[PDB]
Amino acid sequence: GFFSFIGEAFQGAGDMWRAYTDMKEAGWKDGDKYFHARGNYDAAQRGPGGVWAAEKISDARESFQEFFG
Amino acid sequence: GFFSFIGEAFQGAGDMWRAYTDMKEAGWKDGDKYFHARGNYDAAQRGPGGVWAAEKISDARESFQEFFG
Amino acid sequence: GFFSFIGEAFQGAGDMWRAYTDMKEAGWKDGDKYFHARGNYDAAQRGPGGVWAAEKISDARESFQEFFG
Amino acid sequence: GFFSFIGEAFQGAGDMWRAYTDMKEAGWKDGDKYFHARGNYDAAQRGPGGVWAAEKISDARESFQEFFG
Amino acid sequence: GFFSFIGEAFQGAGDMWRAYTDMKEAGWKDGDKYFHARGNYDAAQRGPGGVWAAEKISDARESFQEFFG
Amino acid sequence: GFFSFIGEAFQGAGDMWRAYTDMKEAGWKDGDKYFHARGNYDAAQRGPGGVWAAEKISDARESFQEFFG
Amino acid sequence: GFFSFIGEAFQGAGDMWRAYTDMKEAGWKDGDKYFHARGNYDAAQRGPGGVWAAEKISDARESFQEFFG
Amino acid sequence: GFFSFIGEAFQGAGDMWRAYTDMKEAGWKDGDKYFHARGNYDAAQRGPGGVWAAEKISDARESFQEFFG
Amino acid sequence: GFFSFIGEAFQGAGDMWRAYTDMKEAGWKDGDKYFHARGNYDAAQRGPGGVWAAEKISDARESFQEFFG
Amino acid sequence: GFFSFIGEAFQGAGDMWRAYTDMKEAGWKDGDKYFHARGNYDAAQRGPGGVWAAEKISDARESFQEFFG
Amino acid sequence: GFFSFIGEAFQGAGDMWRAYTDMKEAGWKDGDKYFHARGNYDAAQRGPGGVWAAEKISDARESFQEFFG
Amino acid sequence: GFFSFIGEAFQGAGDMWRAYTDMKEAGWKDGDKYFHARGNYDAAQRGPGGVWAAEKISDARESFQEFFG
Amino acid sequence: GFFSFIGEAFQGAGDMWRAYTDMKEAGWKDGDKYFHARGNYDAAQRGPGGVWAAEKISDARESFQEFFG
Amino acid sequence: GFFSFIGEAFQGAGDMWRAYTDMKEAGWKDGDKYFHARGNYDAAQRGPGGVWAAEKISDARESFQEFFG
Amino acid sequence: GFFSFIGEAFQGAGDMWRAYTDMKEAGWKDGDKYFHARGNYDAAQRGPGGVWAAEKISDARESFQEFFG
Amino acid sequence: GFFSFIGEAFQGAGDMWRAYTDMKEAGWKDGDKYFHARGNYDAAQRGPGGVWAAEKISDARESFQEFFG
Amino acid sequence: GFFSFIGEAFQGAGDMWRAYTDMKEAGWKDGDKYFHARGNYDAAQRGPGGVWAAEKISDARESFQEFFG
Amino acid sequence: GFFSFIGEAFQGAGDMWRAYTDMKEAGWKDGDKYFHARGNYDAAQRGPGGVWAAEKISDARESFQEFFG
Repeated sequence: GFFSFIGEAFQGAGDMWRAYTDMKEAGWKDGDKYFHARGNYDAAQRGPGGVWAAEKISDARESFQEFFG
Repeated sequence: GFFSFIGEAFQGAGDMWRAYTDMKEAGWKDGDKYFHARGNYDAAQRGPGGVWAAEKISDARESFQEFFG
Repeated sequence: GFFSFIGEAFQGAGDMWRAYTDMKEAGWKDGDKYFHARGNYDAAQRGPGGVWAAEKISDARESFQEFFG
Repeated sequence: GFFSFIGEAFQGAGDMWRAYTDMKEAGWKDGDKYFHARGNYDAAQRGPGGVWAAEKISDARESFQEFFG
Repeated sequence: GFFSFIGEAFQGAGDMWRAYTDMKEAGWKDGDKYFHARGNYDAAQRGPGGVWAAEKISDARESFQEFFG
Repeated sequence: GFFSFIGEAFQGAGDMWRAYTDMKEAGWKDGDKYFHARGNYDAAQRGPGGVWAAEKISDARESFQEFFG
Repeated sequence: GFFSFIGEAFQGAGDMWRAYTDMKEAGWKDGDKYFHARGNYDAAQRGPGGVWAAEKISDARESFQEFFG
Repeated sequence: GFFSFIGEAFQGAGDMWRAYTDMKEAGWKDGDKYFHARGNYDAAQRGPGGVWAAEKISDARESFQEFFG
Repeated sequence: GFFSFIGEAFQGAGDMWRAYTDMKEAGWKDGDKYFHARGNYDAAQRGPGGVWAAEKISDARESFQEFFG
Repeated sequence: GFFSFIGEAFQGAGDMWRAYTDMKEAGWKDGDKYFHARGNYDAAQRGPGGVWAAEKISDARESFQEFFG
Repeated sequence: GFFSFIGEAFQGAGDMWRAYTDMKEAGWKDGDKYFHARGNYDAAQRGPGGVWAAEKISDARESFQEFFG
Repeated sequence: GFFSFIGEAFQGAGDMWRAYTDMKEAGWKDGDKYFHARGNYDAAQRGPGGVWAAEKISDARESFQEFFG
Repeated sequence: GFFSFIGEAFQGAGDMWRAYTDMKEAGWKDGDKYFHARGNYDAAQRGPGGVWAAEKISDARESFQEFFG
Repeated sequence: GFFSFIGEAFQGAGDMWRAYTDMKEAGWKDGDKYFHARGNYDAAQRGPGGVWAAEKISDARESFQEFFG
Repeated sequence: GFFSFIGEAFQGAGDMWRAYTDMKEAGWKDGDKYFHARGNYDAAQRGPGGVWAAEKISDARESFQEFFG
Repeated sequence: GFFSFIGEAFQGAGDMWRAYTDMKEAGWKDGDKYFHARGNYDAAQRGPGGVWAAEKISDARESFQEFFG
Repeated sequence: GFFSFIGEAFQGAGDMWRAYTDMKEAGWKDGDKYFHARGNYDAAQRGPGGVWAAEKISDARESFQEFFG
Repeated sequence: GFFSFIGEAFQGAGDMWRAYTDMKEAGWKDGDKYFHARGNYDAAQRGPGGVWAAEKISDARESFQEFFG
């Protein structure tokens, strides 16, 4: 099994990027969540990029190349 | 089993990047979560990049290359 | 089993990067979490980069190279 | 089993980078957590880099190279 | 078993980098945690670098090289 | 078993880098934790570097090299 | 740039399987060659086979098999 | 740049399997060659086989097999 | 740049399997070669086999097998 | 840059398996070569085998096997 | 840069397996060579085998095996 | 740069297995060579075997095995 | 190859009358050349003469004569 | 190879009359060359003469004569 | 190889009349060369003469004569 | 190899009349060369003469004569 | 190898008439060379003469004569 | 090897007429050389003469004669 959580350039309150497995006879309660923003500038940004998501990669040659300037 | 949590350039309150496994007869309670922002500048940023996520990578040659300037 | 938590350039209150395994007859309570920001500049930043996440990497040649200037 | 927690360039209150395993008949309580920021500059930053996360790396040749200028 | 906690360039209050294993009939209480910042400059920073996290590395040749200028 | 805690360039209050193992019939209480900063400059910094974390390294040749200038 | 010479189940006299390269200001003579056979039985024989000649073979998968039953 | 010479199950007299290179201001003579066979039985024989000649073979997987039953 | 000479199950007189290189101002002669066979039984024989000739072989996996039953 | 000479199950007279290099102002002669066989039984024989000739072999895995039953 | 000479199960007279290098202002002669066989039984024999010739072999894993049953 | 000479199960007269190097202003002669066999039984024999010739072998793991049952 | 370089009454910096033959895998560089001449009288002078270039001159009778005066 | 370098009444810096033969894997560099001439009289002078270049001159009778005066 | 370097009445700095043969894996450098001439009379002078370059001169009768005066 | 270096009435700094043969794995350097000439009379002078370059001169009769006066 | 270095009426600094043969794994350096000439009369002078360069001179009759006066 | 170094009427600093043969694993250095000449008359002078360079001179009759006066 493969579990991968990735996060970048974000504003959150709570409860994020959670993994629960192999459980029995459990129980849980979560809390209220409030987000309040006033007068904020130049926030929550990421620059250019690429995203690749896969299970198997086999015999990659001269690939997955990225160039900027 | 593979569990990978990654975080960069973020503003949070709580409860993030959590892994629970192999549990029995458990119980839990979480708390309220508040996020308040006023008058903030140049926040929560990441620059250019790339993301690769996979289980198996086999025989990679001259690849996964990144260039900036 | 492989568990990897990574964090960089962040502002948080609590409860982050948690791993719970192999448990029985347990119980727990968490606390409220507040985040308050006013008048803050040039915060929560990371520069250019790359992210690679995987389980197995086999026979990598002239790869996973990064260049800046 | 492999457990790896890494943190860099962050501002936190508490409860971070926690590992609990092989437990029975346990119980615990956590405390409230407050984060307050006013008038702060040039905070919570990391420069360019790369991140690699994996379980097995086999026969790596002329790879995982990083250059800056 | 392998447990590795690493921290650099951070401002915290408490409860960080904790490992609990092989426990029975235990119980514990944690305390409230407050973080307060006003008028602070050039704080919580790390320079360029790289991060590698893995379980096994086998036959690495001319790799994991980093250059700066 | 391998337990490794590393810390550099940080400002903390308490309760950090803790390892508890092989316990029975134990109990403990922790104290409140406060962090207060006003008017501080050029604090909590680390320069360029690299991080490698692993369990086994086998037959490394001309690798794990770092150069600065 | 290679020279391959393979011979099986032949009846010869001489002057066979020559590779001459990088000759300058040379000179020579080869004599005479007599072959005489009288009354021979069941000679110069080979069984079944598969013959392959090439310069470059890439990424072959589940191929070049021979079965005899 | 190599020279391979392979011979099996041959009846010869001489002057076979020569590799001459980098010769200058040379000179020579080879005599005469007589082959005479009378009344021979069951000579010069080889069984089944597979023959492969090449310069470069890359990333071969589950190939070049021979089965005899 | 190598020279390989392999011979099995041959009846010869002489002047075989020569590798001459880097010759200058040389000179020579080779005599005569007589082969005579009368009444021979069951000579010059080899069994089944697989023959491979090459210069470079890379990353071979589960290949070049021979089975005899 | 090497020279390999291998011989098995041969009936010869002489003048075989020569490697001459780096010769200057040389000179020579080789005599005559007589081969005579009468009434020989069951000579010059080899059993099954697999023959491989190469210069470079890299990262071979589970290969070059011979089975006889 | 080496010279390998291997011989098994041969009937010869002489003048075999020579390696001459770095010769200057040389000179020589080799006599005559007679081979005579009459009435010989069951000579010049070798059993099954696998033959390998190479210059460089790298990172071989679970290979070059011989089984006889 | 070495010279290896190996011989087993041969019937010879003489003039075998010579390694001459670094010769200057030399000169010589070799006589004649007679081989005579009449009525010999069951001579010049070797059993099964595996033959390997090389210059460099690196990082061999679980290989070059011989089994006889 | 015949090479006849002949020079009379000439002035140069360098790189004159060069003969390169039978070269391999060789590289070379020739620096820059300056020729400065000022205030010089009666330079680079050859008297009268005849010039002959040929390969084969057979049965020349009373020919190729130069009568001065 | 025949090389005849001949020079009379010449002025140079260097790099003249060079003959390179039978070279391999060789590299070389030739520095820069300066030739400065000022205020010089009666330089680089050769009297009268005839020039002959050939290879074969057979049965020359009363030829190739130079009568001065 | 025949090399005839001949020089008469010449002025130089260096690097003249060089013959290189039969070289391998060799590298070399030649420094820079300066030739400065000022205020000099009657330099680099050769009287009259004839020049002969050849290889074979057969049955020369009363030829190749130089009669001065 | 025949080498005839001949020099008459010449002025130099160095590096003249050099013959290199049969070299391996050798490297060398030649420093820089200066030739400064000022105020000099009657230098580098050779009287009259004839020049002969050849290899074979057969049955020369009353030839190759120089009659001065 | 025959080497004839001959020099008459010459002026130099050094590095003249050198013969290197049959060298291996050798390295060398030659320092810089200065040749300064001022105010000198009647230098580097050779009278009349003839020059002969050859290899084989057979049956010379009344030839190769120099009659002065 | 035959070496004939001959010198007449010459002026030098050093490094003249050197013959190196059959050397291995040797390294050497030659210092710098200065040649300064001022105010000198009648130097480096040789009278008339003939020059002969050869290898084989057979049946010379009344030849190679120099008649002065």
